[PDB]
Amino acid sequence: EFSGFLVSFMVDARGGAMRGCRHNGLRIIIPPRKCTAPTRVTCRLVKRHRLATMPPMVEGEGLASRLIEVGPSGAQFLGPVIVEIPHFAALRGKERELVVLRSENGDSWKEHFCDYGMDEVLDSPEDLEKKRICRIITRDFPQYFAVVSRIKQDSNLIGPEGGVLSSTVVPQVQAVFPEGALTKRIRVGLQAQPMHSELVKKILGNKATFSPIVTLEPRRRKFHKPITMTIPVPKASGDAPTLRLLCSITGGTTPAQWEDITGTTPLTFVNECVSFTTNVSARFWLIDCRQIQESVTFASQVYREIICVPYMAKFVVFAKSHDPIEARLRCFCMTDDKVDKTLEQQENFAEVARSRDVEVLEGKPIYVDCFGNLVPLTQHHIFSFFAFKENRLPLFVKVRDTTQEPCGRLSFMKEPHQAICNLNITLPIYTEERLAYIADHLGFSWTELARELDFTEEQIHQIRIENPNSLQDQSHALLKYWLERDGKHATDTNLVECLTKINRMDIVH
Repeated sequence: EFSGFLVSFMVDARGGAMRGCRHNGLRIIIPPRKCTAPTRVTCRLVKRHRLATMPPMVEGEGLASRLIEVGPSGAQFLGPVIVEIPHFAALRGKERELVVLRSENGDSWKEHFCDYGMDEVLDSPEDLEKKRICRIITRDFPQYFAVVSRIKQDSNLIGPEGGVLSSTVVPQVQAVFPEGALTKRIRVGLQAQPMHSELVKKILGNKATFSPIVTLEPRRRKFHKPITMTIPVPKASGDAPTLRLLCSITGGTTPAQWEDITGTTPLTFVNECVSFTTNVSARFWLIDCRQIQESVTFASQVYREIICVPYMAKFVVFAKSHDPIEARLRCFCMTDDKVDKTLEQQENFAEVARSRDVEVLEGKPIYVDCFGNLVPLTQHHIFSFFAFKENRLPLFVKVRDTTQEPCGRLSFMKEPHQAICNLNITLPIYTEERLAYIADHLGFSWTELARELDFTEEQIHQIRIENPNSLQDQSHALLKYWLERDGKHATDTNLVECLTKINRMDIVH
């Protein structure tokens, strides 16, 4: 449900500060004279992958950190206090920003704002960015804080008088609201997500280039007068027959659907920018490509990739030497936030490698290959990365040449090209009727057990097909395959470990 209490200490008028007990970056500072009575200040991270109500997020957004509970919820202070949270969003310079949300009662969410003599030292903006620490400044504690990664959003309150909304990240991007466009003062938002040639070229080659993706929020609203958009033309483009304007009008949490609206939208060219009008808030995107009939196809392939939130994660590899020739690897890709007990849950294994923080995309596949003096027993080896989740890949390997040290090299790749990261690894070295009873008590536990025993999902389906509509039949089949697959190394201690891990303590007896 929750992490352990990371921070918990008493504070009064004298103030106080304490760092979390797991990730050292986590820190809370209560300056002097911010309260007049003793107060127990606490902090925990919500470990559940979700609570009853998550912050509402749209395409291109994601939690930079697990939900933060700073207690006592409802506490107020005579002045701003400081809450520092390690995050794991890749911000790509100024392209993305963190936005802090809060929930008073755990039910609904809103954006957090707060206008603003101790021996504590605060990092400079640069230091914070370097260490990826989010500094939340607040005068009170909600039930929950959420830190959200999104494309930088410039916003302003615009009314009937009109106004102009300018991108701070791509200063040429612009939306001008004439007088009469709105009949009320409304907060409008503008985002511009730049392209990175490298990734586009890796998706499309030279078949197309793009402008920034320009999003006007709130999406899917009608204006009473035409809004005038300005967007820079794609890389090396300009006024050319290959230039097309795409628009997606979808709203809320539904996926973008790009459409070519060039034929119904007059375009004005000025200072290598394109200008045009729209009667609705939407997403706009300029594409320059050779085959203009493929515009949307090209745009959709790219979009599906670049909308995924980029996270900073680590690859960590664990190894056990099953016997003289065979060893077992467990590869993990995770946000190193110290909440999951994963890196301590690998009893029987040694850690053999650990990467630096590297950027990986939310939801995307990772392919793993093994070179040198280790060889996978095998199709491809694939798992996916999800932030704040245990992402795990078992690999059974063999020593290629026993006359050499049992070592090799693992590569982790975005596709089956420069790898996400490479890891050198060296291995640690190698020195029936009751299974029935156990099968008889697994029930729905058998699929979880299998996963803990390093069986693939394909193998799980396989056991089901061979043992239709019977938890018991499937349970027997699993353990029988286990005993075959593993032979001698399949003792009770292993089983007991996994059983305990899948909350079947009852069977341990």
